[PDB]
Amino acid sequence: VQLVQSGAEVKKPGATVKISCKSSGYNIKDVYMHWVQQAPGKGLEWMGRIDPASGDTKYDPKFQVRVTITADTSTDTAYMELSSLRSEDTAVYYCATGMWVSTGYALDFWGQGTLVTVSSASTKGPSVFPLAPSSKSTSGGTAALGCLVKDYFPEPVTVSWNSGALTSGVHTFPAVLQSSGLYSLSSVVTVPSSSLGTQTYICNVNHKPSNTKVDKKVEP
Amino acid sequence: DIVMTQSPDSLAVSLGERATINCKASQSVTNDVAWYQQKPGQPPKLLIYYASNRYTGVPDRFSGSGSGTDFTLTISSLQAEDVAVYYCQQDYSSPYTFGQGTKVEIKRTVAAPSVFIFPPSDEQLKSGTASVVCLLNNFYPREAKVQWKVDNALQSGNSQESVTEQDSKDSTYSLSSTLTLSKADYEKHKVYACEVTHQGLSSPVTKSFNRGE
Repeated sequence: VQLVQSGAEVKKPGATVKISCKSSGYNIKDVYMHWVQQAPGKGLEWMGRIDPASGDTKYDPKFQVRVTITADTSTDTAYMELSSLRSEDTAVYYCATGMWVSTGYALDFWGQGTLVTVSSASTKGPSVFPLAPSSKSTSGGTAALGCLVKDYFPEPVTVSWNSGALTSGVHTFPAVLQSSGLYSLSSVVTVPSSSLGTQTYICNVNHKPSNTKVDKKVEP
Repeated sequence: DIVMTQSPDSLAVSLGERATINCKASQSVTNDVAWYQQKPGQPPKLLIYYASNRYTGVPDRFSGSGSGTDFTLTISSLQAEDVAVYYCQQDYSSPYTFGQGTKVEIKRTVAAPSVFIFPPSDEQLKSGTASVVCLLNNFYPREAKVQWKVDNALQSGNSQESVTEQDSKDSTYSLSSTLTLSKADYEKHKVYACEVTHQGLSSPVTKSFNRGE
């Protein structure tokens, strides 16, 4: 039994999207399908349900106007369509369902999530700049280094250090959207300062959407 | 159009303590309520349905109660894997509204951050903008204040923050603030300092550099 949703999308404002969600393992037409929205770092919010047997939908007023949910029993997949896209529609969209509850419309089964981003921004790889302290003396025996990963779009990026060799003490921060319309984050790592720069700390950044692997040797 | 208000908004309990979230419905809702658990990245999980029925597989720690307008979820003895956001949901009527969620987090001894400051790379100054970066890593609790000052002048609209999820081993948080300004502004001014205020600090810690050193 699984719900598999369609892939992340990047959409201009005023466009329309149709996310799908396909069901293996059970009879779609015997149960309800619900879609739910989760705005970046906000709560879940119920959009609407559909009865695949009937075609009968109910919505939340918030969402009635601009969202249409439909279901195709021939492919056992349920679709969700927002029209008139808008930056605030950027959120993860979930199909969900209940069929082993045995007493209620509570949802025991959910999809991966499907990320919709609405932006006028164009696809663009990141520029990478090293974060090291001024000098040098420095700490001890403890210093922080890092990587400013700035001006890229869309998400996501993969940061790593020393091609994976270094994982302890490393924190890569939740990306942040700037007024550019572009994303900027940074990755940092705590290290022992006596060991610096005996060891080099390279920092590998990967932005698949713009085919971009880049690399910074970081040094104070 | 039924509104599910849950409280607290954030709960911090020691490993093995009890955890009480509860939920208030705007309108009598009978037994028709579920709770869910969500973790970063993952889709949600159903824990209780019909106000007090464990979905099979969910362990005994979790139990729900109440009927009508006042409902509660209990976690007998919190464990490492129970850190998540906890949501309340009504299936009584027309729009099946969720609550806003309660963040449940491991209580830890207090710890102040270690503050570090980074000047901009010459590599970036070529493009004509300067990002100064202040990093407070490994602190608890999350509540932290951070002010930028350029030559003693409180900066206001020109910086942005980001915060990690609580750490698996440490149970701690790290935060970075980034001050953006132009190459001109950066080259005219001289002292760049971030100043950090936090429970574990007995009074604010300033980290600062002067451009020309």
